[PDB]
Amino acid sequence: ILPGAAYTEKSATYVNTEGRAQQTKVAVTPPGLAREDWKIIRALSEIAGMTLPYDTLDQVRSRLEEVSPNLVRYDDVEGANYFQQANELSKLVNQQLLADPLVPPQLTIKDFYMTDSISRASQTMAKCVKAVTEGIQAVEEPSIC
Amino acid sequence: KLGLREIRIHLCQRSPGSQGVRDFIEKRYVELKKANPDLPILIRECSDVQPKLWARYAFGQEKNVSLNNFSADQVTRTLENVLSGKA
Amino acid sequence: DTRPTIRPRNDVVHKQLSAFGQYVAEILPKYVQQVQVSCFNELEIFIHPDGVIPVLTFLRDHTNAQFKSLADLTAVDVPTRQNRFEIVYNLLSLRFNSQIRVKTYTDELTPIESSVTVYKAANWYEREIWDMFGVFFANHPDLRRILTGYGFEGHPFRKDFPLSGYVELRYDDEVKRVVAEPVELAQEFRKFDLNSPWEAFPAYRQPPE
Amino acid sequence: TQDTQLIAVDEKLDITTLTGVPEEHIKTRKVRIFVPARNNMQSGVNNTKKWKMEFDTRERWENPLMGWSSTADPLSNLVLTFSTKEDAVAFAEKNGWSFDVEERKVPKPKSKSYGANFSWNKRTRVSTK
Amino acid sequence: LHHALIPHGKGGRSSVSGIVATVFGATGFLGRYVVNHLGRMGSQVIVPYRCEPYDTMHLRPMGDLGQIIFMEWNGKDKDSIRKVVEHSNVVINLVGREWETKNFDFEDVFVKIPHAIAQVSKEAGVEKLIHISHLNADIKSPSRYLRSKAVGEKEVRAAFPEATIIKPSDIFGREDRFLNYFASMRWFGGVPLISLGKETVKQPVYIVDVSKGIINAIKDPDAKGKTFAFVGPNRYLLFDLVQYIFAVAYRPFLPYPLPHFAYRWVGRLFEVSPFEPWTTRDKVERVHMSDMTLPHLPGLEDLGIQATPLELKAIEVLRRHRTYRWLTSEMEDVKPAKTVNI
Amino acid sequence: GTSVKPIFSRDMNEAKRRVRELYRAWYREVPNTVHLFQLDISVKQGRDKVREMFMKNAHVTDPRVVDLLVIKGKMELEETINVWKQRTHIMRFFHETEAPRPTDFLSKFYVGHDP
Amino acid sequence: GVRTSPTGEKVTHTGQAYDDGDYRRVRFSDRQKEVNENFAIDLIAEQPVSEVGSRVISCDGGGGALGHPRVYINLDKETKTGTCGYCGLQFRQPHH
Ligand SMILES: NC(=O)C1=CN([C@@H]2O[C@H](COP(=O)(O)OP(=O)(O)OC[C@H]3O[C@@H](n4cnc5c(N)ncnc54)[C@H](OP(=O)(O)O)[C@@H]3O)[C@@H](O)[C@H]2O)C=CC1
Ligand SMILES: [Zn+2]
Repeated sequence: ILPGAAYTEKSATYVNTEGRAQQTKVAVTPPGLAREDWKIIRALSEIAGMTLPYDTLDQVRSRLEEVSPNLVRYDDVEGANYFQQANELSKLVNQQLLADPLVPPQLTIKDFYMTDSISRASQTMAKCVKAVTEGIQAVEEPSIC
Repeated sequence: KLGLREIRIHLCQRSPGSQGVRDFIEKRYVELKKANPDLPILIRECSDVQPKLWARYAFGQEKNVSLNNFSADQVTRTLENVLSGKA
Repeated sequence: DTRPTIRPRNDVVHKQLSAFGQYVAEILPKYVQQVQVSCFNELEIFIHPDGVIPVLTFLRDHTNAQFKSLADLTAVDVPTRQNRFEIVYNLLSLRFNSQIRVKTYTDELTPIESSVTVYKAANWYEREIWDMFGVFFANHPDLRRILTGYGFEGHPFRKDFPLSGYVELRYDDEVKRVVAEPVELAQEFRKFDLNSPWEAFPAYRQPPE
Repeated sequence: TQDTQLIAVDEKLDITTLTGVPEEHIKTRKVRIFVPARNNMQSGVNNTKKWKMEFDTRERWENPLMGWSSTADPLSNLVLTFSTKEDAVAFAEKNGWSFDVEERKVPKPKSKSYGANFSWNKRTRVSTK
Repeated sequence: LHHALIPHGKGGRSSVSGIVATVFGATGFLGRYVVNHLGRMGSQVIVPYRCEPYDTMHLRPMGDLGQIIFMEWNGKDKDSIRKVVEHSNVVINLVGREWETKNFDFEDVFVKIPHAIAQVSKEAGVEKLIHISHLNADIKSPSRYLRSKAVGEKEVRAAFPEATIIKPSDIFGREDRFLNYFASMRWFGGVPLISLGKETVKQPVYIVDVSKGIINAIKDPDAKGKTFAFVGPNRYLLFDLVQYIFAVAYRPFLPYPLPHFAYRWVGRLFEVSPFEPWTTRDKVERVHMSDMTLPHLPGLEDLGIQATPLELKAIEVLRRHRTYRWLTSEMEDVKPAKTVNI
Repeated sequence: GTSVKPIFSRDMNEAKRRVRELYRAWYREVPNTVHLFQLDISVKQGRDKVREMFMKNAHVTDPRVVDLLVIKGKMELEETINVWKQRTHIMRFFHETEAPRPTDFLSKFYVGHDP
Repeated sequence: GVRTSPTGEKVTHTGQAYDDGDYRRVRFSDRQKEVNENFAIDLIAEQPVSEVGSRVISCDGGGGALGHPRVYINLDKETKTGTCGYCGLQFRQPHH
């Protein structure tokens, strides 16, 4: 088991569904002995022998820029195009569509809460899940105090 | 093995310095992928980038080749020489 | 009266100080940049640095000015402005009892000429600025560090300097002496987020752009 | 007009060694400038009208005594204000801190009319006040 | 590791290193120094004591508030040991005297006390134990000091299989009773070396070196079970060593030839004082006993520390004994003694 | 903009001159401050510390900055010469109680979260 | 109420109790873990439920100016007892 850092402890980057690459800054240090997720990989590589060239955050961002130049440009949608050639590119297999009705995995507010590891770890998520499941009179928390 | 594992293309959005490659993938890409369906021709298009080409072969080695103002036939050749060298 | 809480307004002193401000502006147009008198009857003169010696001398010597007392000398670091540091000279008159203030600007490196001769009280005050803001003073008789500890670094009143400093000192038996160590607080300074997001004084609103 | 033996000095200021900041604090530390977003719990606006710079957060461990929040980096609760981002970035480079830039996000002005609360055919008609 | 034991900080006073020491008998010489390295890095030491806490106030500065908790302990009490080591991860044994107390015999402070320490420690569940014992310890050495230390080592190792036994050679450093010993030997007339002391080689170590080695052995993962030997970089024959320290102190040197039995008589005479005898018979049977070489014992540099030569750091220790005629003199005036190397 | 006011030195050559006799004074000082302050420092390992501190600010190229370092070293020289400084402050340059700090990335990862 | 830990320590009103290993218990050997017996959790529960007969009830906490700021609690909900947030006395309608 290699403990890692959560999304509020690292200083890494994520991408929205529209392609814009945003950055998450470090809020609180990772608990215990867990380090960041790229630092541990690089240290693992250095110990194993096949050392990676990058050593701090700016170098790994530069390397990721080398891999993809859109993933460093922050908070601006990198204009995506070339759809028609992609359409003409697949258009070969048939893979006849099954008659199974389309049902998203989330169908009611009860399953909107319990999706990821963070949600499962949470207790308030379970409290609201059980609020939704049975009925109204299950989760009354005194608000005056 | 040493045969190339993925080929990455970084072309600018509108700037004329990357115009030629934009025409290349415009017409000379679909059959190129049909020729090597297994091969990941990645096109990580972006803005204000000089038209550049990465080539990752095996073991984590990568090859750098610029395509600054490269014509469509010229970029076709600079892809063909790399693809032919399946090693 | 109708305004028992609001402070009294003394417009006579205001007009008279404004007249003297026009006076001093006309007398030395070479170094003076902008003179204005505050609402509470306190006049300030914004001069170019090269006028540190001349203007002060004119304020120290002139018969109709007659200011010989250096109340205090201070710098006010503000990182925003191009020349971050601004130096304030506070003068008090005896024959014409009143308080005048002259203000100059300098960055970290551009030296500002040392008064000392105009006001021999400035000397120690002068040293403080150099030892507290980094503003070196040209041909100051002895610009050695004055306040901070021996072998210190930086200039603490700079707004970038942290509140807790950089290095503490404590006994070490391994070397049998007081030693300097990098900062490691036992409890970190909690920085409260005051200054409510609602506008306080409409009069002093910054113009838009 | 201001003769003081002036000299062209092209390279930017390097007051770093003058500031006395230790080597790892001037090198490792990364500072970002930004306009602080208003607290959504409030509708007040005059807190996103300045350019503040702040530094990357560091280790925050709990002391054995009461579980306090002892830390090691002195430049943690240090935030500097600036009128325009140009002054802030100039300060950052001349001091020597690796800086990050975020553009001043401002609210887009939306067309608002009370006559939209009611309508003859538009969906925007409200159902309660 | 326990949730209150994860290392935290940056090695300062308030850094939580993750060490809970015990430093038994830390109220003296190296006990003062090791706590320093334990206090400076940040670790809740549980330093026990038998004397008056006055002779322990000098441990208060060398630690942030909430550290170096003091607990009363008695030698002939297993319960006191249990109380001191109930909540610890490392137990450090430094309890050892040099003169035979009329109440505490030599062996108890060197086998019975260490044996009880090891037994109660192992019962408690402490991870690592570091017992200290003279390098020259031999079962049949003429001095009962080394003999008792050898039986104590074997007893502790039997009781605590993974104890990290440390065998330091003669140690110097401020209050040393070795450098200051020969330095004050002028007080008792001319220096009475046994047979003028041309036949005794010594391998001294700087106290900071041994203390740092103890700290690394705490941090070292493989230190369990092993037995380290602490030796200096260079080794001096006794006569030139005394020459060097006297020259550093600039006090005139008057070597005095002496038979072994005559020095035994003098040691018996000195053993009758009622407080801290300047020398003992056992001390005489120690000084002429040269320190052997134990290459098969893992040394000091393998731990990570670098041995500091005696010439560099003799100034501070011998500085006080210098009179004002040469109290202003530096190191370089004294040329390093003719070390007899390998 | 580019034009600026000097402190003393006009060009890199004259500031280069000022640091020269600053090092002169430090050289002639080190032995008798070792003697006077009863330093545990040795003469050679006194001089090399001066050399390493002078080499520490090797990157500086702006003149005014060089005048600033030279005048600050001048203040340091006065503080040392007439015994206003104290032995502890002199030792402050030598980092004794400060534990060695690792440099490689692997040790940094082992110790804790820090770049 | 104050209860003993499995180790033997007296738990606090907040629920603090050092665990089995919990090396930070040497602080209490040769000393004591100072805990207050007058638990505020239960010293307010046994107080009688006031039966004042009005819709909305004022509460200053007793002592007038010496009490807490005057709050108007609502004795409306039939299924529970209204209580002042500051002090904690439970107010209820006299069974309507
Ligand atoms: N050059 C050297 O000094 C060398 C020393 N050693 C070993 O190092 C150990 C410690 O040496 P050092 O620190 O110089 O010795 P000191 O006598 O200077 O200090 C002994 C320490 O243990 C305590 N102590 C000693 N005897 C007793 C006792 N009978 N009962 C309770 N506590 C006791 C002392 O406290 P208190 O004063 O209250 O008794 C003090 O904390 C000994 O085992 C010694 O043989 C090994 C090689 C070389
Ligand atoms: Zn109440």
